[PDB]
Amino acid sequence: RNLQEFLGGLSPGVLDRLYGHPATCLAVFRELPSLAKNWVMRMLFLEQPLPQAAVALWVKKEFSKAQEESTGLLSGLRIWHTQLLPGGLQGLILNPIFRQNLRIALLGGGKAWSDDTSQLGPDKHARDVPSLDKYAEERWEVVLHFMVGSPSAAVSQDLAQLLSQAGLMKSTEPGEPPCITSAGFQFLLLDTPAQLWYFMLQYLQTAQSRGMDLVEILSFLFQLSFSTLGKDYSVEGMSDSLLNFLQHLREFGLVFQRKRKSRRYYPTRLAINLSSGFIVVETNYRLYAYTESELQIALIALFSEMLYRFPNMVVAQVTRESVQQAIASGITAQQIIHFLRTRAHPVMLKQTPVLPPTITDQIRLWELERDRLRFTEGVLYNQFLSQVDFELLLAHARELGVLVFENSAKRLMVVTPAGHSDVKRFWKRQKHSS
Amino acid sequence: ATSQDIINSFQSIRQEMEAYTPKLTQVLSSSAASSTITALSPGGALMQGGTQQAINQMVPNDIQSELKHLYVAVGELLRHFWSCFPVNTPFLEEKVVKMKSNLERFQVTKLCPFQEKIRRQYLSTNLVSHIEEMLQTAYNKLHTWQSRRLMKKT
Repeated sequence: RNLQEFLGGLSPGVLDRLYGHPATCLAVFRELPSLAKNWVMRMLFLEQPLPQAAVALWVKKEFSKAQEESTGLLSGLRIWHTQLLPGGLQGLILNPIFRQNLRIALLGGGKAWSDDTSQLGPDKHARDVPSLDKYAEERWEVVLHFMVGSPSAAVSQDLAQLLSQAGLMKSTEPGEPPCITSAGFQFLLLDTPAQLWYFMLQYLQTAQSRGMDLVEILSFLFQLSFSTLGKDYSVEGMSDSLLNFLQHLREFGLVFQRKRKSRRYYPTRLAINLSSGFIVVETNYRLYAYTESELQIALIALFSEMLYRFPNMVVAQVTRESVQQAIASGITAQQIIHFLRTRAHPVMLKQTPVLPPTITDQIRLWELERDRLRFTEGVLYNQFLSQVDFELLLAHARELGVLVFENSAKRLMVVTPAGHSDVKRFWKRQKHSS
Repeated sequence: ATSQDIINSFQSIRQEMEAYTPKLTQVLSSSAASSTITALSPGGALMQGGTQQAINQMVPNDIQSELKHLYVAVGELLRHFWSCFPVNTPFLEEKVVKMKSNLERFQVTKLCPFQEKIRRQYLSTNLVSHIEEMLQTAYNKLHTWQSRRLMKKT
């Protein structure tokens, strides 16, 4: 799910409170479509609502579908609201709080998002951007290894409970480590920013369980998204619960902090992209990956056969058997294609499309092999003496919604096993009434 | 352009922008935005939507055929006039005068009843204006050439 889908399902009060922070308004604005952004900018300095027809006349007739989609999205996000214009007309005006906060974030005003940074002076134990990136990568690899279950990764029990609630891994027997399900494999195959966003959404959906303010967490996350890389910020000025949440971020590698009591924290590149190549693919079904970490090697080996492992290179061959095994593990072909496209080497970016069509088509065809046969358990009826009697029973089954397949030519029909009892009673009752 | 007042204005603006501070409220106002939208709204000054609304069906085609005939006649007469121009021989001098007389007679005979019919039907289009512009231009050119001819004899 995207950010807009999550925001649209929130209550109007939550949306109104979210707009109170300038950082949140910018994040919402940058998620809007291109047409919506122009409307927002035009209505930035309007103190009066505009007629719906007047706004509708800005876009041409052919692009009316996009206009309707953008208007519906804006209404769902509650950026603007309909006003009863005098004379029976309907006026459209942006939310005053959201508009004011957006203007403050753009034009200026109020206090800065962060409290201050020069009060404590220079950092005694400051790091560098490559060091922060390495720390974030190490944390993410540790998390993904703990998803696999290797003993090399040791995380807090709360993280394991969160993963269990996320459905990636289930602890059937207490004490023993949880077993990763098919959804866990699908999530592991997902891209790193996508994995971060999914994890954050799962956290937010269960945020109320810990008694934490959703609005504050969202505002802090959006503020972190727009933060400048390599620059620290003051921990002070935040509620304790948020601080606890920040600790979880320290576990996830999004935010670097030397000590729990330290007043400084350095956002990482992963945190920046939270709001939103080394693999070469050849026409002979060969992958040449410029990677060294065991994570990428395992990910590639999930859907391909490894051949050679040079110290800075991995040569693998994509075969039918490997792709079939990966699909049987629960990973779909679209996920594999998206993973290959995301990790595509910059050299392949010249090609249009980046991945050769033959390989993607072959992978999709290999995916279609598994679902060649379709299975539907049910009960077969073939003892219809009269067409009219068959029609009535078929209509009753369709009313019950338990029909699976019908053949009026030969008076043949199939119903679900659960609905067989109702059909049997109905057929017996009709004969009794006869 | 002007005197040292230009340098004085340059120094004044240099001093004024020497101490420059960004502003937010003064940049735009609700009244200014509303006026700009009204100007840019359909039917506004920049968005003039009329532009001869139904000129395809305005000024009925009976008049349109007559207008096209007048256009063809004026074009032919002006083509003859400009072919005569420039006048390099005394023979052409009388020919241009005859062409001017024919133009005036044609105007009085056709355009004046045409103008009367347009005024009676109150057509909003200035169809006659372009025809007058070409005829006025031709008359001005002929008058200028005659003035030059008089000056050459001085």
